[PDB]
Amino acid sequence: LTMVSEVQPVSPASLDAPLENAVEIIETVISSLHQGDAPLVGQTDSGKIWMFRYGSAEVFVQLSGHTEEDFLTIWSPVLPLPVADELALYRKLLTLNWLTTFEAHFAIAEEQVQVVASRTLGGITAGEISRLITIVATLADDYDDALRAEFK
Amino acid sequence: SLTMVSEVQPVAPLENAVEIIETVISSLHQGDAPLVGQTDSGKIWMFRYGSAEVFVQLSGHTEEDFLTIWSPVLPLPVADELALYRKLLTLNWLTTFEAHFAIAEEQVQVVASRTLGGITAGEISRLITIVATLADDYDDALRAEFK
Repeated sequence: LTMVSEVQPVSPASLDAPLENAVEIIETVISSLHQGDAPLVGQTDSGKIWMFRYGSAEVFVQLSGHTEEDFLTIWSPVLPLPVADELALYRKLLTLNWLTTFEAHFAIAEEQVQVVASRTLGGITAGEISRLITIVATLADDYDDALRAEFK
Repeated sequence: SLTMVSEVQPVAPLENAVEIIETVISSLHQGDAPLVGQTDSGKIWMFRYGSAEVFVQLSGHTEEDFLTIWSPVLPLPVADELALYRKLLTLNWLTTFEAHFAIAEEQVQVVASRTLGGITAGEISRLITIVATLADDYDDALRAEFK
């Protein structure tokens, strides 16, 4: 009497894709990266958004949707303005913006200096999502204190 | 430091990296043929887009290596540096996309830099276009307002 233990040993895996599943990825990434209160989550007219703490900084992650034309934006305010010597500040931020900040960079918004990285979702991978959130967070944690000590 | 300078011949996103960049640059460039060369920090490319000269660099072929796309848009010094730097750091907020403004070698640069991990042909074409069009748009605008 013939027997077949596994009628279907393997099968085409229905694989979660990084584009359609950027959410679950952002979540497991923040789950391990955060060093603070349970991260918060909300909805903006521009999409889903997460808030967490890394070191001394507050980091924001926003996913406006799951199509290639959509954006993944990560930022963290590092220094409140104005400041006594804005020229010496702005020139430093812009000099640092040369390779040193990698995929992220310094900018000005909402009366504050922000560390930010923004990109389209086309061709995005889990490794890249993990990398961008980490870069913005580590840069933000390293420079918020250094910048205050020097311009306050 | 430049070397092996030559012109781009119009011919696995990590293996065809060089062929991909050259294909993108060939379709994008205007005017003289795009150039290619060796640098001690990696392989480099040079082409014209509008009024700007755009540069590209591939420092290697591994996942941790870099792709840097940049272009000079305004020579420094300038009269109102405070007003300029403020404007640049303000456009740096979302408006410049994956790219952004910086300062390097006494000149204002438009640049986008990233790691090769997970990179696709599509992203390479987009980053280069983004820097190229941002540079062509602002070098004139910035010269007018500050030079």
